[PDB]
Amino acid sequence: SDFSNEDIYDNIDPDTISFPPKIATTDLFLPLFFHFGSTRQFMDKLHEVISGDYEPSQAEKLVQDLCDETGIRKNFSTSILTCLSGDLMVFPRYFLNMFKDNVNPPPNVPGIWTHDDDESLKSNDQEQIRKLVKKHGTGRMEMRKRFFEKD
Amino acid sequence: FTVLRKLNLVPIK
Amino acid sequence: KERVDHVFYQKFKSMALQELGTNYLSISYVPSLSKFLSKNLRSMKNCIVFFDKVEHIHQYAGIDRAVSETLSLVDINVVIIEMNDYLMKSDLMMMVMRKINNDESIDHIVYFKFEQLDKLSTSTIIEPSKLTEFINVLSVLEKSNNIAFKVLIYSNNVSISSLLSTSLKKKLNTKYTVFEMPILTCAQEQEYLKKMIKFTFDSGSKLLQSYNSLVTCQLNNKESNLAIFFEFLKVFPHPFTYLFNAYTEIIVQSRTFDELLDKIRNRLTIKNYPHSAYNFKKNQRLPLKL
Repeated sequence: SDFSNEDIYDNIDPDTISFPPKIATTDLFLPLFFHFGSTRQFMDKLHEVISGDYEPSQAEKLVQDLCDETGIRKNFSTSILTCLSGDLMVFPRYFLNMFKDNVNPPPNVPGIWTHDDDESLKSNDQEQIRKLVKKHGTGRMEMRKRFFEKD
Repeated sequence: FTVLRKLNLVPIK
Repeated sequence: KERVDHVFYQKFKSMALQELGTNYLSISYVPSLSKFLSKNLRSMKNCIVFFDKVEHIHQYAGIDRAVSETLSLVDINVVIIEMNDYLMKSDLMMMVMRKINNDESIDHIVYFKFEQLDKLSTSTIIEPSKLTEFINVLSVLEKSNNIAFKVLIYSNNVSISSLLSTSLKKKLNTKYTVFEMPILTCAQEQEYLKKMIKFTFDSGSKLLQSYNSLVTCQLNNKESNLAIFFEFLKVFPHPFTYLFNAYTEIIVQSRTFDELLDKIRNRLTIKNYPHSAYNFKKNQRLPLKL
């Protein structure tokens, strides 16, 4: 439907997040990042960049643009992109949950593939696989399968 | 450079 | 007391970061700039400004913010055209005219920004056809009193600065201005680096005057960590940005006011905060005010 129980992961108000968040450490963000006025100001810039007319190959450009425009260290953006399986849509969801919950990476968030999530996918255990498909869905599941038979 | 070449983006509508 | 709480520091940190950016971007040694930009940009008069001797990141970043802040109070349609990727190697006329909407505003300001800060690429990369087209577009806007052009050339390069300089002078009636950035002595540069880390916000704070004093006498003691850092800045290529970056990290890393002062006293070093850790991108710009 138009509705999704994933909305609660996107719905986070950036005005309730004190800036800079405690989780936003110098080893993940450049000095420019700490000069955004609010969490909303950063979010609005992140949305602006992410919405660029990129082509699937141009991950190297996006990582550079995220570094220059939003002050996210290149290696952290690459780390994020790998865990999102390239889904630029779930990029604003990553930071809102990372900042609200003060955990990096956010553990139980649909679309944010943890290390333990990948270890569960590696095993052919139907119990672990049910828990994964209940977290991310069959769509993200087949996308993650397609992703690692390559990576 | 290695990961980024193989990594495919899912752009916005 | 008040220098052992986290919520007090949370406020201070945000305020410090705010003032640090402001100071960095204020080009305090050229006070004329704001009146200059207001007089030249908030007029229906056409103008060509050559920002010559823009050798530092803070100069470009600072000028650019001042231009954005000036143009942000205009009300009549302001069209911004980024002339960099066009000039390098009547499609332009129509591209400008598409953004000219006589219904939303009668008068218009067309701001053309050309940025050639790299002195290494001295040989003219720009193609004469794209230059003579750009100069023709100007000759039209110059002849139509309804639309005013504002051409801001940011240059460090003079093989390109001289080429536009002569071409514009010849074909157009609009006389160009050269806003030359002053070259500071190591002495003066040092004075303005010290000024950048002096915070004036919340004047009635016992803690803030405690901070400013620490900075002053630390810099008056040549054996201190801060004075030694400033000594390195005398030879490092981007002193304002390096200091800005390191100081940002120190501020943001500290959890308490006491921890901030401890870092300023004992942790701020070339070894602890190396310049390798930062990107000194010459066309870099800081986030907006609000």
